Amino acid sequence: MAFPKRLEIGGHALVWSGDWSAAGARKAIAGAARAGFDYIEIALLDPWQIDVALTKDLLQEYNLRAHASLGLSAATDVTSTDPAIVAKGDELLRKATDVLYALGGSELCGVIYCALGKYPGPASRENRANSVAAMQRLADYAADKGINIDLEVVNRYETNIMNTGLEGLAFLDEVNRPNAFLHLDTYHMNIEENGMAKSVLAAGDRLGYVHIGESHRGYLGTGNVDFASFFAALKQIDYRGPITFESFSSEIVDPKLSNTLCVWRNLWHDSDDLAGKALEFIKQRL
Amino acid sequence: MAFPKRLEIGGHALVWSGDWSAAGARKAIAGAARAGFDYIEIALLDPWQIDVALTKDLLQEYNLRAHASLGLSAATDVTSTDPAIVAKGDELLRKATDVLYALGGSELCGVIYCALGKYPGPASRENRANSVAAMQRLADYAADKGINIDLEVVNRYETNIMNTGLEGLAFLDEVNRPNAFLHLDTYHMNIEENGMAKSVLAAGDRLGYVHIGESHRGYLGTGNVDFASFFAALKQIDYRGPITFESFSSEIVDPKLSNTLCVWRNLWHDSDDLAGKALEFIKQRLTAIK
Ligand SMILES: O=C(CO)[C@@H](O)[C@H](O)[C@H](O)CO
Ligand SMILES: O=C(CO)[C@@H](O)[C@H](O)[C@H](O)CO
Ligand SMILES: [Mn+2]
Ligand SMILES: [Mn+2]
Repeated sequence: MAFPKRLEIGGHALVWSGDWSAAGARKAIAGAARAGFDYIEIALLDPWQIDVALTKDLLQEYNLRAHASLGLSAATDVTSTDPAIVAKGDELLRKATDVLYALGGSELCGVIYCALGKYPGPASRENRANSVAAMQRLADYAADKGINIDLEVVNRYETNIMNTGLEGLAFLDEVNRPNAFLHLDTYHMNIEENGMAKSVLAAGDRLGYVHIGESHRGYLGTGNVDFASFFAALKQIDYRGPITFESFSSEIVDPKLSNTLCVWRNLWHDSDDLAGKALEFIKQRL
Repeated sequence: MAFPKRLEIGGHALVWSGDWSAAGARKAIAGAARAGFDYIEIALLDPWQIDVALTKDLLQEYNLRAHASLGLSAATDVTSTDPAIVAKGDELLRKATDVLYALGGSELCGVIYCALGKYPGPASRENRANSVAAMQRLADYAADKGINIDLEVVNRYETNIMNTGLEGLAFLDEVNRPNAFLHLDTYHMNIEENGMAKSVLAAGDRLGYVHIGESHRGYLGTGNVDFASFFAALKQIDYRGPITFESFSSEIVDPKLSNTLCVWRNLWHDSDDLAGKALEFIKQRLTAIK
């Protein structure tokens, strides 16, 4: 079975903090709460680094919910033809699920099905088969802990496995798990999709998670994304799931994410101004 | 001085051919000619590969003009803190210029100012200064051969040096050469620009070259690019320069370029259909009285 989802608006941690130190965690949770988000999305690329007790304390202090996203790396790539590397991926994904479970969360999303970043060539049948089997194992592990997994479709420079919602849905057909969902991100859609509606309408109840990012990943409404068409499509399918505002500036750097995402430019410096305008922007389109 | 530019529409070689063998050169030049393009843009990532005499004969046979684009690689990266790698870059750029000159061409464009692809971190002041100095030396070499150079602004995953038109213009001011121009590409703009007009309007006469690519680099008008604003901008600055249709499908693969551009998807397989529809699309928006 799937676990409950609700329409709720979140902020990604990199809007506020490049780390999850006591100070970094507080800055991000306080920032999301101040802006009036329902949840913070924690970037769990190293799930062993996060102090669960400290994080639970901060979420209670600020009356805030948490979901988690991550990308794997070459060392943890579940697409790998090296079985030791796939096993390191399974291990990281189980640890991320355990952290989310300890925080009382219900959603593990993002690039959980491969290494986030540049592949040297196209995926083989083996790469894909390895990824599908890894997401079956992860879905089954998460199901015991009341957690849905949401497979984020990202652009060609960030994966060779799935670059469109339609490809994502075909992948999910092969996974065939009730608690495995599609995750769409307007920034990635802006590059790869034939308009901003087709993949949402095709996905229907299988769309489990949404990222809102401008074309340049900066202030919403200052770039090229057709948000009107995207939000109309969400209304058509009566979408009732997480919507995270996601934005990257050289102002706030995570050394293990920011260089992978090639965030060379400062698109903003005022985290509170950006987040506050992002939430208002999203609520207006709902 | 700058060298003459004209409003002309071209097709990128990779629409037809992944190499420049006799058969490959003919397929691309015949293809560009059959679609009704004014010129072919030859990908010179390895300028020592080109049979110049064969290519000159083909361009004459089909009454077609040629421009050239390229990207450097790690071994030829003019941003490098290794002077030996910068020297290899200078040498490749000179050879590309020599090929274009022999073919009677006037435009060397694309990612001529760094290695095309993913950088592991942001560019240092030294990376940028090395690139600027290299583009000055290239501009001066090209100027003796009647050639303009056009620095192609590309997205964050393909360079760390310049990702917007506005960044391109500041870099170009540091180069300070009259035959050096900004080169904008709607595919890259779709990621990095605040709308499709700002950089064009800011560039004015400094815009020397244009690439037309859909958001996904497939059929024009099947993606997300606001071409209406882009072409409105070109009209407002009375743009008079090359406009190349550029498209990448796994159907046609240059091993030197296709994997760097992460072309994982086949968005087309009929070169003539893609190129014919692209020319129609571009012509309509150039004459579009709006
Ligand atoms: O869109 C992206 C990456 O481009 C993020 O959503 C990614 O999944 C990362 O894991 C965030 O933590
Ligand atoms: O836009 C691009 C690369 O994404 C091409 O135009 C590139 O500059 C190269 O010069 C092609 O040969
Ligand atoms: Mn995202
Ligand atoms: Mn281009």
